[PDB]
Amino acid sequence: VHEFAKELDATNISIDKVVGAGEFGEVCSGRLKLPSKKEISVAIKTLKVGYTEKQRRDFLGEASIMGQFDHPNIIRLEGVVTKSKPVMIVTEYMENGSLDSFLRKHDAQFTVIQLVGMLRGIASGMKYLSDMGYVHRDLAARNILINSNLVCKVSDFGLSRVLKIPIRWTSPEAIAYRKFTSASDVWSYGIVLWEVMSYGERPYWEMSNQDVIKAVDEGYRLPPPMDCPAALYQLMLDCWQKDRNNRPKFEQIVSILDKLIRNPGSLKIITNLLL
Ligand SMILES: CCCCn1c(-c2c(C)ccc3[nH]ncc23)cn2c3c(=O)[nH]c(=O)n(C)c3nc12
Repeated sequence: VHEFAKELDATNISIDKVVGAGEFGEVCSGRLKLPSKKEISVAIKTLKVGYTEKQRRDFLGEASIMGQFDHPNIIRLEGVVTKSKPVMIVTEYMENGSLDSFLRKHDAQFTVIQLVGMLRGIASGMKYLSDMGYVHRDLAARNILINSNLVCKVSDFGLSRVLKIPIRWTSPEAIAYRKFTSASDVWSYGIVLWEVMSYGERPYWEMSNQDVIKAVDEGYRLPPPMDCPAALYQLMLDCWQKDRNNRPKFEQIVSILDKLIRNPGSLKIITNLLL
């Protein structure tokens, strides 16, 4: 674990607020003093008191993975505290929290270009993740964090693996026989793209799991979010191709969004499951 995660000294960490509760213990905010004396805001995940040895391994397991990525669109690990208690994972602070809950508070309040900027960041981070040989397997708006400048970053590597499961975000073939590839992450990205353009609407609403699985398999797809640019809806559909080999690669997705960011006059054509 200390291969990719530097041990931090607890005296350099101030805790200034309990901000949430994770799968493993509280999540807080605070500050970290770096060796250069610079002070930065950080998110701090704590491991619950009474943790079993297993929980400790899983908890720090996420840090070992996170510590492998250094990219502007992947949550940055600052380090871990293990030589004292509570055990902690320290990451950069994202002032605007989870992307889905953020967008829900701002229904229709952003411009197409702003939403596309968010989406470009996510794709860029996923491009790097897939470049590194990892499948995320849990790519969803709730696992994207957004900072004070609207920069979006991939997080939560709990289910991530080198090359249970959230049914709504998982590709047909991964649901069918656990075929997880980068192309199954591209499927998830398509769902994320839908979440963004829908400002945090839940994928497939409250349909039963059984029906989500069946409908998608039969070729049904989420419908165009209100006022969704045709270009972006078609990108969802491309991400949701039945043949995984026909989905774009994250590199192509980045390229597509980069173009849309340029001529927003592309975005002027505007568009129950669709067959
Ligand atoms: C996907 C989010 C899981 C919990 N987590 C982590 C985090 C931490 C601290 C350690 C490992 C992690 N893996 N993935 C995230 C993560 C950092 N943050 C923040 C945050 O920085 N700002 C905020 O406003 N909120 C709400 C935050 N919530 C978290």
